[PDB]
Amino acid sequence: EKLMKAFQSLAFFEILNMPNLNEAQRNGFIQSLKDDPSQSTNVLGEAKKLNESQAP
Amino acid sequence: PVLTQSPSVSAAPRQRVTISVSGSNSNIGSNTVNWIQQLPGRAPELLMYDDDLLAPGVSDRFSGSRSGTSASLTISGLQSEDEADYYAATWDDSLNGWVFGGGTKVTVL
Repeated sequence: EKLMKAFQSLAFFEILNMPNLNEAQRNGFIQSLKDDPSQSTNVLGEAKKLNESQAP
Repeated sequence: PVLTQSPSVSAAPRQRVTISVSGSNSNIGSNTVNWIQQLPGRAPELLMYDDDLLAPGVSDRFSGSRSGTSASLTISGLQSEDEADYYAATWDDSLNGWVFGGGTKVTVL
């Protein structure tokens, strides 16, 4: 159980350290991670695709 | 950062290095610590959890510890592939969420 929680921390870390996202986009993604952990992967993927699309 | 990690460290191969992190009784003082390995352009990797337990597949050269409001990660027989940024993570009861350190760069000469 502690292992699964630790794994959950990873998505939070990644999304927290995506530099091309807005504050509102980042906060929204984090809130998604809190409200539905089973969607973690999905959320992360979406976040990634946004962070790439808004690259300089 | 809520958690304060140790400064960057450079060591030769086969040396043993220990990175540390300090917090409060609202996080480290009351919750176990996780350690994350971050390589450039790669997804972060879970190295340790529950203070001293190794994630599946992680080399036993990594060891962890927690006492009081501080924790540390020890890497024995340092290797070139150990060069990376290491981050500490834990739960904070005051913030009711995850808190992370600023990271510590480990450079292998």
